[PDB]
Amino acid sequence: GWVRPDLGQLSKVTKVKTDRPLPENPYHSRARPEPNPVIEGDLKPAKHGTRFFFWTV
Amino acid sequence: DGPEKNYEKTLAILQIESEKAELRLKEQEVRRLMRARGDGPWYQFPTPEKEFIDHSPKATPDN
Repeated sequence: GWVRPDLGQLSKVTKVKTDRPLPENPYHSRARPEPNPVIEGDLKPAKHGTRFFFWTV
Repeated sequence: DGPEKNYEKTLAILQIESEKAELRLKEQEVRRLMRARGDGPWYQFPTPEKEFIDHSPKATPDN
C-alpha cells in the first residue's frame, strides 16, 4: 500500500507532536549583566552657562 | 549709588564664581569615575550590534 511522495513533499516543514519538555536554556548561558541605569529628568539650562574659563554666558 | 549696591553685587558675583568653581571640580571627579568604570552615560564604547546575529535554524544542529 505504499505511495511514493510526490515532488516537493519530502522537503516540506512539518509539525511534530512530542511530550518531551521544551528546553529553556539550551545554551547554558549565564544571566546577562545589568544595563547601566538610566538617568531620569527633563533638561534644564546648564548652570551658569558653559562655565568655560572667564566666559559668563 | 550707595555702598549697598556694590557690596551686594560683589556678593552676587562671588556666589556665581564660587558655584562654578565647585561644578568644575565635580566634573573632573565624575569624568574620572565614568571613564574608569564604564557604568555611567559617558565613555560608553561600542560593542558589536547583536541585531545581526543569525537566529535561524542552521544546516547543522549544534549551534
